[PDB]
Amino acid sequence: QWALEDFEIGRPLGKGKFGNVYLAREKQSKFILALKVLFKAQLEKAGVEHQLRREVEIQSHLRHPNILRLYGYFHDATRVYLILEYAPLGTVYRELQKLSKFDEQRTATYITELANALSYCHSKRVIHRDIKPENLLLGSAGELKIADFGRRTTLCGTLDYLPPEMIEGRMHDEKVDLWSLGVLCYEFLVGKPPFEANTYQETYKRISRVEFTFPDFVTEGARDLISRLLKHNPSQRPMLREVLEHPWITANSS
Ligand SMILES: CCOC(=O)c1[nH]cc2c1NC1=C(C(=O)CCC1)[C@H]2c1cccc(Oc2nc3ccccc3[nH]2)c1
Repeated sequence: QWALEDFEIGRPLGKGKFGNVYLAREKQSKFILALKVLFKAQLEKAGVEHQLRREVEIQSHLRHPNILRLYGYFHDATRVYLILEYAPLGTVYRELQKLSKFDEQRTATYITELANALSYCHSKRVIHRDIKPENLLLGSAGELKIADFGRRTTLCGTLDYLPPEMIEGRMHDEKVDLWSLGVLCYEFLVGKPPFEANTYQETYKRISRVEFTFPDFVTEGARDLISRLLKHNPSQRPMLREVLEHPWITANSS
């Protein structure tokens, strides 16, 4: 059981849908973490309480170096407190906007970390994680952290990242995460997702048909990987272990 008096509150880190996030320190260990404050009055005016309990339960159960850690939680009369991992280096999205695109070494490393995290998630029956750059955080050593918990969107999800099977109303499984990995790998190397278009309808047709092109700088190895991940038929997409064994990955991942 934790209490607010167990932590030293620092500067605000951001704004949440239902409160604020603060940099904090556990008084005893002097460990730096993030403390997310959620207002009950706001959580109530949305009827998300049962949803919060579910998301919290998922996160708490997931223990991997490439997944944002939820250390614990507690609450008082008016607020709900989530004791979260602090990622000092911010979002991968922010880094991507700053650099515009990532080199092969950085990309292959990020993909490796994501593949490991996703492989662990799968082993725990956790699938279809929104791994878009904005949901990816960075540790002190620049290690990637999935932070999916809590840009064009259907009811199915993030448009630019939806696989053919989903958009086409068909059945899907964990292979949706391999498609996501291909879209992310492309976006890391290029700076934009592969099926971006003017209209919702155009994007849909682009995805459905798997219509995308590679800029001249994208190497043979990267094209091989992306092309294998972005297969229309889910069964033709490689397994996460095959991603980690891919020669482009073994050559460029640090
Ligand atoms: C770079 C410095 O920042 C951090 O290290 C850091 N660590 C955790 C968070 C964060 N920054 C921000 C968060 C926000 O939500 C708003 C914007 C800023 C929050 C956050 C962001 C993403 C995933 C999160 O993780 C979770 N958010 C939850 C909400 C409900 C239930 C369980 C949750 N787990 C939490």
